[PDB]
Amino acid sequence: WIIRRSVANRFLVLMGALFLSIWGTWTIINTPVDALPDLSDVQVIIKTSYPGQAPQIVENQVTYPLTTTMLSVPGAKTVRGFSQFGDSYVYVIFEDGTDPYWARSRVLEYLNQVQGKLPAGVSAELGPDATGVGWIYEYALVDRSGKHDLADLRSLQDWFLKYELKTIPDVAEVASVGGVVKEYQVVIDPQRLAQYGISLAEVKSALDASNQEAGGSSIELAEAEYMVRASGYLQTLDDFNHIVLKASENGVPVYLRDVAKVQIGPEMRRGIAELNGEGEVAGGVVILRSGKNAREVIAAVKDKLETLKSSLPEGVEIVTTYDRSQLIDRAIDNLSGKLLEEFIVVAVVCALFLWHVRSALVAIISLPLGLCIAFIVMHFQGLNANIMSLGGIAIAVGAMVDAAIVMIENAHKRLEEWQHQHPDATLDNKTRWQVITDASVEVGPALFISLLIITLSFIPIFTLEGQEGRLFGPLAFTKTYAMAGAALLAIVVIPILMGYWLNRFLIRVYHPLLLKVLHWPKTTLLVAALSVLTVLWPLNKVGGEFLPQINEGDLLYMPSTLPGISAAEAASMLQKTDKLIMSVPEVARVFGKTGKAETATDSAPLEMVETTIQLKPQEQWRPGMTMDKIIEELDNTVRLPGLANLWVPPIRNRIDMLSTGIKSPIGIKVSGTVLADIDAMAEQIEEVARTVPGVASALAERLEGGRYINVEINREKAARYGMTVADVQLFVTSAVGGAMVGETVEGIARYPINLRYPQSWRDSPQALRQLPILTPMKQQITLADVADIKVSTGPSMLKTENARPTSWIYIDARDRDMVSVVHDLQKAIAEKVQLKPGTSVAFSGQFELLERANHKLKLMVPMTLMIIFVLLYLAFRRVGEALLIISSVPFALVGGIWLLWWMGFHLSVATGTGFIALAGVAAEFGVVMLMYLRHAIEAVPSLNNPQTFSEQKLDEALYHGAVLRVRPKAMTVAVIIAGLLPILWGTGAGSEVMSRIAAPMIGGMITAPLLSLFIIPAAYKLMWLHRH
Amino acid sequence: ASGVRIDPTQTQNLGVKTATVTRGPLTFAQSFPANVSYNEYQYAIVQARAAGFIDKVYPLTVGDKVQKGTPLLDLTIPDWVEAQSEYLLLRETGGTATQTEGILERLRLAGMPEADIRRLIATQKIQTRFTLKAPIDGVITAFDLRAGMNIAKDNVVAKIQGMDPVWVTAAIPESIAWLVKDASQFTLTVPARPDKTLTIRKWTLLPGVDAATRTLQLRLEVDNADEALKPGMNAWLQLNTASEPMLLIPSQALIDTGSEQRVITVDADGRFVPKRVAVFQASQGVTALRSGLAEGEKVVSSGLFLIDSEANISGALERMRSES
Amino acid sequence: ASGVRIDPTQTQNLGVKTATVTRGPLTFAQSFPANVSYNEYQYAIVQARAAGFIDKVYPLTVGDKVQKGTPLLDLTIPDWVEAQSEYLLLRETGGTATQTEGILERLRLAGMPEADIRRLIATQKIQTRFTLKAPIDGVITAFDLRAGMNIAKDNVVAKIQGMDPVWVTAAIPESIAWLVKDASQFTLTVPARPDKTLTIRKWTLLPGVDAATRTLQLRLEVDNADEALKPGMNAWLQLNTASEPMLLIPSQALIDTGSEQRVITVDADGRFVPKRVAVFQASQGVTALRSGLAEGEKVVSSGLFLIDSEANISGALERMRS
Ligand SMILES: [Cu+2]
Repeated sequence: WIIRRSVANRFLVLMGALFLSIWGTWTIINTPVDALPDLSDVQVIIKTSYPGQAPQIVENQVTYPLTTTMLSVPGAKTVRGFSQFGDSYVYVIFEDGTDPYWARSRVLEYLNQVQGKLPAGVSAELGPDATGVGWIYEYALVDRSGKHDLADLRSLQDWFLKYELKTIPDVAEVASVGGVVKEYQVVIDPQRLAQYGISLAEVKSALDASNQEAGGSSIELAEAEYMVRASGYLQTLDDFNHIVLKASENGVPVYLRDVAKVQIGPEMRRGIAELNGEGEVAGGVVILRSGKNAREVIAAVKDKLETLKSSLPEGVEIVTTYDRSQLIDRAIDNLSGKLLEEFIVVAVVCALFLWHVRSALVAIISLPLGLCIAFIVMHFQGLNANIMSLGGIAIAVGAMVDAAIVMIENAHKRLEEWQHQHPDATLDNKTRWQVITDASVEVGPALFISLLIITLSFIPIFTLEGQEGRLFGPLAFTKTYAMAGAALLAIVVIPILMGYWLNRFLIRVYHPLLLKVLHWPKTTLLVAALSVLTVLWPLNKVGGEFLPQINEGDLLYMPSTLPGISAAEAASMLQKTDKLIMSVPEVARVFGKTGKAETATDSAPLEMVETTIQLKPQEQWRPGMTMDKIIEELDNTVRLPGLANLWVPPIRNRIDMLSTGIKSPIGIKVSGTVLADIDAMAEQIEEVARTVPGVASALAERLEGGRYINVEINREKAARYGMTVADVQLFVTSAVGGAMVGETVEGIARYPINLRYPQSWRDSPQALRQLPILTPMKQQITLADVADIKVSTGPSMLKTENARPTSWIYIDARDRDMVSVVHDLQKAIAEKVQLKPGTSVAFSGQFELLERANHKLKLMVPMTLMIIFVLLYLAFRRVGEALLIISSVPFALVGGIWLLWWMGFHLSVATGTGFIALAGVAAEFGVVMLMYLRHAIEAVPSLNNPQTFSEQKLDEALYHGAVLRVRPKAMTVAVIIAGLLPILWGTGAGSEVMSRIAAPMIGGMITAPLLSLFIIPAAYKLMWLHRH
Repeated sequence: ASGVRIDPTQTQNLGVKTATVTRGPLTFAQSFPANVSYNEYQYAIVQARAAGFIDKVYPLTVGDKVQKGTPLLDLTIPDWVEAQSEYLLLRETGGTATQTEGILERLRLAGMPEADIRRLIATQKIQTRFTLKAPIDGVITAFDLRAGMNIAKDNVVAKIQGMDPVWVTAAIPESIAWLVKDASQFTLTVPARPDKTLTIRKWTLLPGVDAATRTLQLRLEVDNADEALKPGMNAWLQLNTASEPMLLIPSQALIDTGSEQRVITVDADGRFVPKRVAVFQASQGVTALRSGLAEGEKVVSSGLFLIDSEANISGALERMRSES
Repeated sequence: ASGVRIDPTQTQNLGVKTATVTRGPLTFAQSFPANVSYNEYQYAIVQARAAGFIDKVYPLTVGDKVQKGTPLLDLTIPDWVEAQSEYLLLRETGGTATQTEGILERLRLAGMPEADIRRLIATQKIQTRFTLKAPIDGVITAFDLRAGMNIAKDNVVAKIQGMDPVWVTAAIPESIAWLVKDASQFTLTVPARPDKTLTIRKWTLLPGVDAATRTLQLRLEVDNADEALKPGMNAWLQLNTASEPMLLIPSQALIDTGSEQRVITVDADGRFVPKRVAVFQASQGVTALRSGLAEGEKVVSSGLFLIDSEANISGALERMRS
């Protein structure tokens, strides 16, 4: 075919690979780099602050009508909902491929037509460009000198760092976390309001007119423009104190300082941050734009900090609590090292089989070029250098040379004939020209098509919808890129390069059991199918997991607790836990967090905690300590009553939340239209889940465990004193509550101002009943005179998903395998827990992800077999031929299973991939095996058979085909198993998934050839007899 | 087996603290606003005994403090002359002592002050010009007679109000009424004088409530010899009141879910066991139960929540309810 | 089942902002609102000694400045006529030298002015027309009689109050009664006159404070010969002073509830230990303590260690000791 038009292009093709190598060495250095192919789902959130209003009224009015005007949005997968106290979180997730920014602009116009069907004081705030997974850099601000405090640090963070960082490109948002926002607290004396005859309402009003500036236009003096500026900003405590409330004719006024003390104090603390269980601190998380480079940004951040490390107030040091750049480095500085393994190993192994230095060099220059073509393609494509993109350029390295050697081999022996018929001392350039080309032509069709096979039989993987398709997608692209590259190049350069430039003691161990296989060939096939069934058994033992448990240097610790906890107590609980975590000698830093950080990405209650755990270098752990053995001491050392604790990877979780929302690997969703029912169903499942053989934690967040002190105002009682429902409430919100009334304007910054009675008056329900009230008519009463105050229980966090209430059960199993527990749960649940009417129960988390992948994989196997069927049919044209190879691949699959069992691995989409690619390599072996047998029939001895039968001639054509393969095979099944062997053993940062995807092949690459050395042959002598 | 067991090393890390159930009265505490005002038993309103005109008006206006004796003004009262010259001429023609006494009597019960009469007898001279002086120590709150005027009976030359045993009246909201009882303990403080510890001589709960404000009036008489308590000053009155002897526990130790209230009892072995109690009242950091416990019993106060949670999750709570 | 232990008490080792208890003075610097008014020791209400009718009233009215002697009005009083005859008769018939002093003294008790009696003896003619003059220099703040009217003894022909030693009264907040009692000197300043500003060293603190605006009343006299400071003018009373040495601590250091003020002190080891104190009074961002701390103790200047929302102070402070 094309090999003919190849040699003619002997010249400018050489420079075509020279400028390809020098341009392939440039693109490689300047390729973006990450740890994984961004696996996050496209989302757009809508945070709203409906101040005061209880959860229920927040749901019905501000939240519900949003998830229903969002669900019916073009390309919306699912919409989750969050109705906390004074906070509304609408989560809108879109379907695969849906342009993020498109969805954004859609949410905006939808937000325009619902901005009206919402309460007056509400404004739907649009979230950031990034998601929770965009949490790259995290740091805490500490000052041991004491010169600065939590207030000063937060201010430093909000008004300096946050600004010096947000201007870093590709950064979507720099959120602050923890610390203290200084608040101007005007604490009012209920008594002085009576003594001075000034009402609360009057105070608020006065304050609301003592803190602004005014423009008096301009005035022309000396032909110049003089601007009339009027002061009036509230910038001193005295300015607060001398706020006029009341003035007599005498000219003697009554200032705010007469009925209140103006003191500086903390504001409502949203979230809380604690470091190493020995200090509460402020900090900030750097959140990276949706699809931008995670590493490229961290570096720009570090240097930006070193620029500020001098301009920081003497005493403030920036400790770092989470650095994703470190995992990046330990991931890329591993896939690189493993590409050096297979490279030098395959080259050396092909050097011990090929005696010639220039012969090996030809199959050696087959990698540097197969490399370049893979890169210069990814740049055009739009692919960065991550573990799953290099893992593809690593899983494929074995066949790249398998494209070069199988050609070279046929020329090594095709040159041994011209020497045995012709002399040995006369040869020229044209006589050394013909020999190599002839050999390349005979192996031209078989290989190129079989490499078009390996890359098309593997094509079906692209159909993997969503996260896994985002994972193995790049690996799919990269494997195909480098394969098609080492295939199209093997017919353009390889032949010319090879033209320019103990095998005994295995052929003696092979044929004894080969000539033996020709003892009633039929029987050997049956015992082979029988071995396939014995090799089928191991399946039962192996476990099931959506993906290998990848190990990052750090890990998040979230312990779930009942709904009611108080902020102060949660903060206490937090620091306590930190000190325990810091007790274990493998962890270097502990960055605890309760509540949320200043970002719509984090909507966590103070009752829920997530602490980032940094671990000392993997080479400092105690003797026989593993990541799993570490967590054991953690889950055994860190544990307080009424608290269930879950341990996860940082990155994994932010993605586990964006795809489903569950924190844990295992989770159960109990949706319902009556909270009392779903909460009843969540508790029962919580009890059954904790009796399963391999569970550690089981807690289902309640849906109405919130405590209430409600002030049921009496209209008639209030009217007595000429008070409206509104007038009474003013005390609830501002007197009793810390309601904000304004904010100071301090330069670029801004701080809140609030009115409130001293704590003692609002200490307890009893207290609220004797809450001093100065009525409009200057009468002195207590709050209970116009209202009843009752304690009650109710909703704590109205959670919705598709506008349907739901509770999540967080299960923590890590000693067993996922699929085992999830099934043992399906059995435990669906037998002991009788479902109630309007209550639904369904598993989620990573299991819901396995059922999406397995439905794809099962509708992805037939089609990969149909393509293999047509590639065998196009190159051989024989039905029975194709059939025989299609029936041979199962043997390769079977062998790969034992290695999983031995290695103790599990069934993953990682492993599942290894088998699809393994089958593509099995049929790659199956064909190059047949071409030796079929062309053994083209010879004269086998031309004698169709004319007249011969029991001797048929066995000799097979014996010659067997020898015609033991050389190729010994190379193919060498470079593959030997090249893939390095990236097999677990140990390695990210290798966790690159081995699960390698074992299937390696294990199958042993019994695929070893078996298909006797199967296919003893079936071509049993299929040749039929037609005759 | 009601209750729930918990590894002590966890409770210790939780920093669990426990309190012991006792019995006694619950000291109610509450603060009310009060006014420093004049003593209304030190009330003098000087009025002329008879008509005349003002000769002298001493340096004195409304707002000044006058000591008992301070001269207010000088006036000429002629009404008593006819009866005086009749006495002095009888003194000439030596009349009977009874004829004399009878004239110094028509003088007495006709206005003339005893002191000015004692002066008539001592000088045998007709008294015409008189000096009106402050009858008591106090502050002048009214002064309607200046120089150049005529004075009348109904005219008020000086309203003098005292403030030594100074009054301080506190306003208690009517609904609370019950909190102030006989045995109640009071303590005063005046913002103007943070350095002065006041002494309450006695107190009274007036018979009626101020309709203008809907508050009962509580009057305190307070030693004020140094005159540090000027009328008009704000004064804060804090009262304490013992209640009926009740079971007493700390307030952090009590859980209330609006339909039931309970506390976590620490067993003899350490087994945390929840128990239903009935609250009666609570104030100043301590709640009083009407029933549900027994003096001696321990009750958790620190780490209460988590322990209640653990006791809730372990079905101990649902057990506590179904056993009784 | 780990026997591993941990300190449950709250902890803060990542730096704390501390200050030390210092014995010193509370410094003050305030401007009291004051007013200029008439001298109420220069008062005069002119009434007739006996009823009659106004013959003529001189060009005068309220708001006018009069000096002693300024004629107010002329009136006819026919109450002393009957007796004036009785006297003049004692002259035509040489009555006793004491019968005359009699009629002449009953006449002065009758109300007839000492000067109008002399004009009787001199002219030897009965007096019916009299003229009332201003008794003192001052301003006519009232003038109730005009021409064509009659007159009674309750009527007021002139309410004349002066202002040479003019009065100024300042309203000092109840709060600093403990301080102003032992004041040294105030500095008077009136907006109407930037040149009439002067130091005041003698004043009188009244025994009563105003209720509407809970304020002490401080009155002082000022020389006003040139009639500069007119009554009705605003004025300011400045006070720069410092209190007796007391235990001082930063204001942000005192954690005060509605009934419980206290401060968190850093001991010799650096451990947080909350103590109950008693506050006297603050000034300029620094409160003075009556009792609770020692002179030199360390105390953290922050109520910023308890979440505002609802860090139940009692509970939160207890989490720091054990
Ligand atoms: Cu979470």
